[PDB]
Amino acid sequence: QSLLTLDKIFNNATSNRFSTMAFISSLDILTQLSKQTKSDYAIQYLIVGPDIMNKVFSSDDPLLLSAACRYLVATKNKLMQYPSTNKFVRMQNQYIMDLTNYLYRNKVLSSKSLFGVSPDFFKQILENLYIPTADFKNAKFFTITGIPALSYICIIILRRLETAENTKIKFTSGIINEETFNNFFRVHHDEIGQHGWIKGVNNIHDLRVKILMHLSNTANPYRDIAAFLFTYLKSLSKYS
Amino acid sequence: QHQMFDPGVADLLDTDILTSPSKRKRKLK
Repeated sequence: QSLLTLDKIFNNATSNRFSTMAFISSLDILTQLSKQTKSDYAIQYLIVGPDIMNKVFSSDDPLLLSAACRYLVATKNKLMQYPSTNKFVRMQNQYIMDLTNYLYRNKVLSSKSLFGVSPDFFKQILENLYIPTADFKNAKFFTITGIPALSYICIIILRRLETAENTKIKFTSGIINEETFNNFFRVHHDEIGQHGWIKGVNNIHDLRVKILMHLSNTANPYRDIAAFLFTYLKSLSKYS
Repeated sequence: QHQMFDPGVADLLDTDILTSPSKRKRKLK
């Protein structure tokens, strides 16, 4: 698994798929291995380890992200069997915390680091990085609606949600975020209160939630990213 | 000028072609 995760075989720019399906298959084996934990194992080589997980998090293939959480729910099934103050439990607590923050909690800049990288980059990296609505430079990247591969997924998610809801009002923007969300309601606000758009939403967090609510069922191949992280975010668990 | 390179990187890397395309266009034609 070290070989597959080397950059030159799986680069997030030059991402040949063969590396991804090969690894998620190998990652899959550990999910069966975790579920067959009636046979005991050494705690070393049960958690795939940080060097692998910060690598897959740094990539953005949504199936690979689906595998990662799908591995961690399997890892979760083994988690409670170890004390909390074990390093192998401590590293995997960092994944879910950072993964939850990167995807839904959106409070990444206050974190000590994003996948081992300090936030002081992120503000600096967005320099010489032209964004149409620079009023919100930062919050776009801290949500699945702006996380690049998942961002386009969220466009597809909202299109079905609007269709199933039969909304006569439509999300004007393609990519979904706080300012794309709020901009077209303020012009429709006096009649959004009655009907015309999704009634399960009144703020950006709800739209992110309702984007996950479709992901909370068997239909999606990517359902596991929402389902896994419901277990930690209490509000998301209730909505599920 | 935006950070085409980081200010800690532009300190060494030559920026001349970005100040004027003549130094780069010299090679092209």
